[PDB]
Amino acid sequence: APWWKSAVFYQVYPRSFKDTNGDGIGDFKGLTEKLDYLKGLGIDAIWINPHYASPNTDNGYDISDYREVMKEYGTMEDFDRLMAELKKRGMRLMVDVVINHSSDQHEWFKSSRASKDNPYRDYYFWRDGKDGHEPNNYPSFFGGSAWEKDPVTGQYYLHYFGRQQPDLNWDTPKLREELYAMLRFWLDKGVSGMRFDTVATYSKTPGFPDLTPEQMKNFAEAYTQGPNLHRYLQEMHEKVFDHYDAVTAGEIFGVPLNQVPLFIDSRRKELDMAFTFDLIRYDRALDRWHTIPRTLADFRQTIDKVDAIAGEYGWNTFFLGNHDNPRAVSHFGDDRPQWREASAKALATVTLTQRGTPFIFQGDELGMTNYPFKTLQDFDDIEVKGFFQDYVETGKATAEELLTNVALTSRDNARTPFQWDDSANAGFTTGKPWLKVNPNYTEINAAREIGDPKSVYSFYRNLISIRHETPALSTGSYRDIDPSNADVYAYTRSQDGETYLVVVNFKAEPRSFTLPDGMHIAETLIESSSPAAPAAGAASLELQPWQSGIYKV
Ligand SMILES: [Ca+2]
Repeated sequence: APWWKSAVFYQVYPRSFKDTNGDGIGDFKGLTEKLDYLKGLGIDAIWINPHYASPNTDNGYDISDYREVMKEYGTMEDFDRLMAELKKRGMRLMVDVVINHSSDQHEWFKSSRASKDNPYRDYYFWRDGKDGHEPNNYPSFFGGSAWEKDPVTGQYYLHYFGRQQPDLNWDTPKLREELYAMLRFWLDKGVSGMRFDTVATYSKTPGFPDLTPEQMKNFAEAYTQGPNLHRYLQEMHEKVFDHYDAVTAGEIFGVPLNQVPLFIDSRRKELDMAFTFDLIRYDRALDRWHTIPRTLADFRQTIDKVDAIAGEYGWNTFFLGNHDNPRAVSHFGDDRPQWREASAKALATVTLTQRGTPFIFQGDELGMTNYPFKTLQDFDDIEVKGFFQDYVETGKATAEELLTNVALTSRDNARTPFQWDDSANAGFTTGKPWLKVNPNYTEINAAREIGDPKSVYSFYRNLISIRHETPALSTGSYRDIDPSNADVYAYTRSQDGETYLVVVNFKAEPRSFTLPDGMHIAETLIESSSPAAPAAGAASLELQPWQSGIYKV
């Protein structure tokens, strides 16, 4: 089995990880100086968010030069040094690949917009307006229409996201070749992995017809139904990945779960791993800034479906948080002071016992929570500016209604600076951080976590050790004991005769769990919030609030 199936990944959002020059923005030197921390945690590989030249209208995801490093993060030498220091520790690097769109400051686009006959014109999507308005009714994720009129030619260019993020035209052969040459440029450096940002929106619908009112409510799904999508992915694998030894993972956003196997089935030669969002958005409204209450039943049934989708030839990633979602403990657990540590450990047990490649987002091993936003001005996220444009200036909602709701969902919840210690600005920076540090850093910080064997960090470290020492916990089969149960999450991991039982109580009350008839406890690997391990040969468990545990049966 390939190294990535048993690897434990850590996601670094460099902007908010570690600053080393007091500009308030994290950088490469900051990450490099903190590799010993990540290695000590047990991390095998790191996925870093976009590190290329960018005007930062979407914090790295608007790339103006694919072959240069972002000025804020450092120089190419700093990148090479990061690579070298990762290799010295036997750690691998996964970089972010953003080729659904570029920055509008990219030289391709500057030339593209000059004229219709320009050699780079078809590097992007240019269209005439319709009936005195946009070419069609396409909305943008980041506000308003997905079409922006350029007075230079008088046509509209396409942007699923920010207006300064024009979509690249995958239908143009020379554009694809330029992207393939770009990928080689990073893979030649020894990059071990590539994460493909919104990989399913590469193919655009011919003719650009209007979206039906039904498609309007869920436009993200319509943008994933291009007819040439898998053709392009298969070609990219042929021209690039077939000649290297890097692992590929796709941010498969907007895609209906039934279409996922088309992306990750190894026989299809497209992608190796999938980032699905059925689980992480299982309690999010279609407008993306409201929360809809769910139960553990929904939680586990969603997981069960995603697992079945992987089948025998596909492979899933697993994560409870990233740079685009609220904090895991706040989202899936209970971040209240008396339950924060207990539930964070429970969620840790879940994360590192799933069938797939687990990804740990920075800060979650500390039990970092959502930020207490007080005003809309506390948000940096362009997406929130888009919500204000679409819902507040239109009179659909008040500023207070946006604030109250978006606080629970905003991407900025996960973008507050990593909390290293209790010094000024949690040891993230000596200057003023680009985004405010959570005031709870005095109680939640790496320095206190590391020195405490009962901390969230220590539990994370121990779990990573256990998963590494237990093959079944990674590539073993997955089976939910009772998908209808909304109190206690329980499942088994089995491989080569060895069967392991995971039991996680999601209630803040005592609960009792009964093993399947014929199953008995043979050994207790680890437990959180447990006063006593079960006796050898037990057929049931008495669980404390938010108690998690791994058992061999
Ligand atoms: Ca800096």
